[PDB]
Amino acid sequence: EYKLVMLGAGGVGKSAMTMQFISHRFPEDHDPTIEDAYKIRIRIDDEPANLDILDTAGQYMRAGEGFIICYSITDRRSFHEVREFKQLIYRVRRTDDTPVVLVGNKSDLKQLRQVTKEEGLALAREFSCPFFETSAAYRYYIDDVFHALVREIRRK
Ligand SMILES: Nc1nc2c(ncn2[C@@H]2O[C@H](COP(=O)(O)OP(=O)(O)O)[C@@H](O)[C@H]2O)c(=O)[nH]1
Ligand SMILES: [Mg+2]
Repeated sequence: EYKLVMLGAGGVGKSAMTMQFISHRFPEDHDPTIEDAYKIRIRIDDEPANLDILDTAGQYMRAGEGFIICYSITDRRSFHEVREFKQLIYRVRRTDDTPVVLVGNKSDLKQLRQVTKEEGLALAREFSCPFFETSAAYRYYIDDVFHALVREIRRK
């Protein structure tokens, strides 16, 4: 039983992601102030588990064992902001190497990318971190992210 925290600028898809993950549903635009927390049972490689995800609105962060930091490939400011999210996990859980998974959401808005995939991969080498592009819109790559976060909780 593992508690994970989604971190990210407003509007990048933390919510659409968490909900595509937990119940295979996209919310087109969801009350943005609602920081939800969603307990679910899943099965990871199988060795199967329970995760309590805090979906943040961009202090249950003392107790958080894992972070998904999220940006939108369409929004460089969101991406630069992953670096403030970074030094928050550190001021808080307190080292240089918490379990962390870096994600660029909205990969489906490819005509509108302001952020390259090698940029994301290079921020991920900073954290030493797995890195993913997802589209929550189309549930693309969404399981992989949460399952990799789980494998860094347990590899640490
Ligand atoms: N095209 C597209 N839109 C998305 C995706 N994920 C989220 N959105 C849209 O982006 C907005 C914010 O989603 P949301 O999950 O609520 O962002 P949050 O503020 O991080 O929690 C809404 O207008 C969503 O429909 C995506 O993968 N693709
Ligand atoms: Mg939200």
